Amino acid sequence: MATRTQFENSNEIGVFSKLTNTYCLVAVGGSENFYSAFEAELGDAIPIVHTTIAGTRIIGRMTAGNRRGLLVPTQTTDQELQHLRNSLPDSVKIQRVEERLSALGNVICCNDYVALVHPDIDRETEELISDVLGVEVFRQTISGNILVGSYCSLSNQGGLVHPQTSVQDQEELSSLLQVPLVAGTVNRGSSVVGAGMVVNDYLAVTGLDTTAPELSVIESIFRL
Amino acid sequence: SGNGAQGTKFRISLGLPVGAIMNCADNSGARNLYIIAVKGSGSRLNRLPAASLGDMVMATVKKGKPELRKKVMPAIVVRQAKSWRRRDGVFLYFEDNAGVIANPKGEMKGSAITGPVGKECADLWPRVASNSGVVV
Amino acid sequence: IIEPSLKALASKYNCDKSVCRKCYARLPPRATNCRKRKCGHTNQLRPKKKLK
Amino acid sequence: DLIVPRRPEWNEGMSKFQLDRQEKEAFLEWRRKLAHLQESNEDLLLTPFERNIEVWKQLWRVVERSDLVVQIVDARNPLLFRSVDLERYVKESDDRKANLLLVNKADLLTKKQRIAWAKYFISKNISFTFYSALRANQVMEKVKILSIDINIGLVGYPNVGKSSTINSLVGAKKVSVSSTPGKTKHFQTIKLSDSVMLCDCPGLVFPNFAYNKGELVCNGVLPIDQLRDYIGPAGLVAERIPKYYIEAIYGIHIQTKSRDEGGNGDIPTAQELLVAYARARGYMTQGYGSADEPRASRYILKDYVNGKLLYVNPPPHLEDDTPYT
Amino acid sequence: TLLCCNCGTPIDGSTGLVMCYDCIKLTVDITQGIPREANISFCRNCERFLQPPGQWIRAELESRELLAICLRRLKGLTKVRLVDASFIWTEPHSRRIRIKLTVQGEAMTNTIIQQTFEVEYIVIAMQCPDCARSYTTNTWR
RNA sequence: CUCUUAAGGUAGCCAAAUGCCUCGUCAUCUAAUUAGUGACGCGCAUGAAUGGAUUAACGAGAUUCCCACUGUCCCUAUCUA
RNA sequence: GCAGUCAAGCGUUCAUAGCGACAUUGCUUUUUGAUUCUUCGAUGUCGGCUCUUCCUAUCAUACCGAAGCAGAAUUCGGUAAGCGUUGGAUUGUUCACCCACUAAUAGGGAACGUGAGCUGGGUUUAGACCGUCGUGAGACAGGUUAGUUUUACCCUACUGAU
Ligand SMILES: [Zn+2]
Ligand SMILES: [Zn+2]
Ligand SMILES: [Zn+2]
Repeated sequence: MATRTQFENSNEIGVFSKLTNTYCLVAVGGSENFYSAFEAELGDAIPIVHTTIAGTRIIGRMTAGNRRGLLVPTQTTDQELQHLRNSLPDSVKIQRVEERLSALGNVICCNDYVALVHPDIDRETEELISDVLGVEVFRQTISGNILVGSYCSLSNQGGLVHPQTSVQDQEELSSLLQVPLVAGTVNRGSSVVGAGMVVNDYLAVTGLDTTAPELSVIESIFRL
Repeated sequence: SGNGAQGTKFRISLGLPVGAIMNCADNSGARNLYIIAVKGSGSRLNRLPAASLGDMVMATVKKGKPELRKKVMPAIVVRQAKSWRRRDGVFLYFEDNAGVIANPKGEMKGSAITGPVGKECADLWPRVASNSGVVV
Repeated sequence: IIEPSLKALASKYNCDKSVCRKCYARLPPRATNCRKRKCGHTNQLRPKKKLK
Repeated sequence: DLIVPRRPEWNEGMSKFQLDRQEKEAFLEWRRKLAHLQESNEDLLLTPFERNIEVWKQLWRVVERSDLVVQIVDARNPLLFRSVDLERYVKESDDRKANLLLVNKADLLTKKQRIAWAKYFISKNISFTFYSALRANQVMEKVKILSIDINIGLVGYPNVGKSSTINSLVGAKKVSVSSTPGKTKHFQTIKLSDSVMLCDCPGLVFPNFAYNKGELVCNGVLPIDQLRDYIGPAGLVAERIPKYYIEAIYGIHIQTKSRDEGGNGDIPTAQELLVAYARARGYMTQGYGSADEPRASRYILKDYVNGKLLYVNPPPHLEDDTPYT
Repeated sequence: TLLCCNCGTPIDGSTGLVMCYDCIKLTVDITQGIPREANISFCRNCERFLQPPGQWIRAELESRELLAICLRRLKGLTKVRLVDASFIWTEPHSRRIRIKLTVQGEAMTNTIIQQTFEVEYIVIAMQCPDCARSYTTNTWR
């Protein structure tokens, strides 16, 4: 359900958090109502993890993982990797990618069966992603906005893109992923969609400034 | 200093002061930024105020897109050359001073950032992380 | 909810006073002249603006 | 529809204060007309009119005694210089009238392409005559004839040579010719030969409804100095005059239009054309070294109007390449 | 294929755009911080007016330079890219001078909008103090 | 027609080293310009060998701007005789 | 320049929440004057830069009072001068007018602070050009350019040292 919250006072929860059907991630930001965006909406289904990777707080725009595996960047360290290992289940794998880029959550956009990757990624990461996730990868574009982990959110049953995406590109991505999508905004006209929110099989989280004509289309496109 | 600046920073050594002409890393059509003033930035006689990494500036464009120049605009510096210190002790520095154009509330105007970005800026302005390809 | 049986009690201590037009002091209603030596203990008072 | 008001009822009398009050009322009425026309089309199509009652009062004294006039119209674009509400105005009194409009400034177009405008009128029953402005300077059985072809007068848009064609009679410059069109004012009268007599027109303009936004109206109508735009009217300088002629005269190489997509395309618009020119001419800003192109617009445009660069308009409709240099 | 984000129904194009034309006209605005009524002073005897600090403009009634002095009258109109501020007719007797103004604004994210908004300049007669001071004589230079 | 004992600023040109009012008006240059460039001129009081205007070249002449440059400055520090 | 008393009235009704003419009692020496007491055997004369201190008639900051103070934002006043009160284009400028940041960009004085501390852009010599006047030399507090800024080793004061 579209549960609206604020991390500290910003609305981009896809920046400071992360969500999938095996683990949930959150930065150290207080404001216990934010943590109640998943402590209340779940039982003991999946574990929440309070982390600050690389001495940072933007875990969503630095980690691009999946239901069955995770990509953590090179700048991080074993001290923040070991908690992310121990307090998570062993059905999912954690691996420091040793590649040039760092902001995985703005070059990768992936769900449990399909993916979308930046065009100029190393061909070693091109294979490591499938070695650790077994997911198929399609590195062309979104609309010319080569950054994909910010202008695209993905469930398995629904995704979303930004307004300037062409009528040709929305149908191209529909054909690629075999999942519908809409050229929807988030948080009152902010087109950074994959960072202004996050979604899962049943759960959606957006900003407290977000509006009802966007909650209503989120509830349609992402759920079923 | 909280005009969209989410967190709160330590001191980063002030490399580029006013009168500086730093590149523009974003795809707004611009090419450079002439810094005129800095936010916060208290006063002292004959001290000209400076900008550190991750800070906001009021700035002006000199080269590119006549639609843009001849008016001031908020900007966000994301690369500098004066070597500063992370509290881990190691010192770092870039090769070029570079920034981004933004609105007063720290939100972006461009679609990307052509180049790397500082960790002190990404964690501080969150919308920069929503467009950053590389963080250092 | 104030239950104005207690609003009377409060207004006795907040909105039952008189103000010197020259000193801007909090003085009792019945008082003719001010309290302080700053104002020469003048008599120019007024009620406190409790209504509208 | 209407571009000049009516002027009746002098009636050989008195009351100076009132027989011009009736003209003040004839302006309250003609003025009401322009406001309704502007309100009638969309909401904004700014025309070059005049609100000063005195300049129109002046023109209300240079015809009734002038009694036979000749219309000077630039041959760069008579489509927007042809006056419309004069044949319906200077006829009714049944006295000495009949403008018999002309076209002039007629030596910057070539020989055979001048029939392009000679034929525009033989179909629609309009009078005319080709005679120049600067070059003479002391129905098919005619090609072109000099100045050989009771008051008289003359009228212009602004800048027709109402001070430069006064040499059509004597040629000694008793009115000063200027670069700006705003100098002509306070009507003038010239007199010679004891039976013919002139009445020179003060400065005028005449509004329009067509070619108002994306035009080229700034061809002979307005000053070039105090123009805050410097891009719009230059945008139709960047359209005609192909690149490989301007490339050959001033002798510079601007670019090759790497924006060959649909943002700019080909035949560059006036943003990529002037950037590699002020860098080659040396004019830079005051605070930073960059191309001060709006100060290059004022220069290249001043050569477009004075006679270094040329373009005439084919008469009646859309044609691709009628004029050739 | 998007939805307005305010009212839901109007689907807008992917040319770069924001919530509906209805809501962007109604709720959103770029013309606040200006009074629609601008008081100015005038002198009948010398037929010429001033800005409140400044030398008398000396320009006539219904002149081009009225645009300039009216723009100099301090509003926020000098912020947003004005264009085509010509005049609309008012009855001369009615002591009102109306200007039509057009700003081009920046929406939430890089989408530009036209505008059609109006302002009236109201004139009040003066006692012409400085010209009158010249008439008076307290000292000689 | 004339008035002043003769004539009545022609060509040209400008807030220019000549313009009190003057930080003249407009445009442009700048984030912002009493400066600067162009244009406008009833020009307090421009003007034709008391020479006018325009001029390539030249200048330890006066002035504005820009690329480069730099301890001129931010903000000082250090070395030598 | 600053402040006070009357209160004719403005202030949606509401003199004095704020304001407030008709009049009137004062305060100041940071304005311009007036006078000529000191200095004509010369007190080195504009501004800026650098630097210290003091004043309150407080712009900000602290605790407060008072409103036509619901909250927010503001106005009036008091104790109060302990700590701060800017970078910049234009101008030689004092003055000013803008741009921008800021808690704020308050006003002032110490021979109109400070030239054996600086600079010399200016005024105020001699060279020289233009305009007006003058027959003329020449005049202009009208405009423009160029034009030497001297000495401390003595007493006191101060910083430091025996
Ligand atoms: Zn009292
Ligand atoms: Zn709508
Ligand atoms: Zn007057």
